[PDB]
Amino acid sequence: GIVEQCCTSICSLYQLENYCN
Amino acid sequence: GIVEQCCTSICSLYQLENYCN
Amino acid sequence: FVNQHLCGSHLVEALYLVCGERGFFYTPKT
Amino acid sequence: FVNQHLCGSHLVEALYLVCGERGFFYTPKT
Repeated sequence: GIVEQCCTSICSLYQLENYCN
Repeated sequence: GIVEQCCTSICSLYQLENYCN
Repeated sequence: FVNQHLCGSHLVEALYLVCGERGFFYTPKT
Repeated sequence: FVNQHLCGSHLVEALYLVCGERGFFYTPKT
């Protein structure tokens, strides 16, 4: 989930936008 | 929605918790 | 901190602190 | 600001800024 992709690994805009409504 | 209840009116814990997963 | 007008990042912050490990959803348009 | 390790309130903040008026969901357990 988001923690694995953006906190314990380096985040990206591509991944962040997967969590926008 | 949350903006009406907590931003343009005074928020409450009861209402905030309606938006927890 | 929750019994006031909370907007934008201030509202997000309150949701983050209250909801904890549950997480939350921020839907300003709905 | 998005191309780094973002945790907790720092991650919430990034979601808030990127997603804008769409809002977002923060699901740290899923």
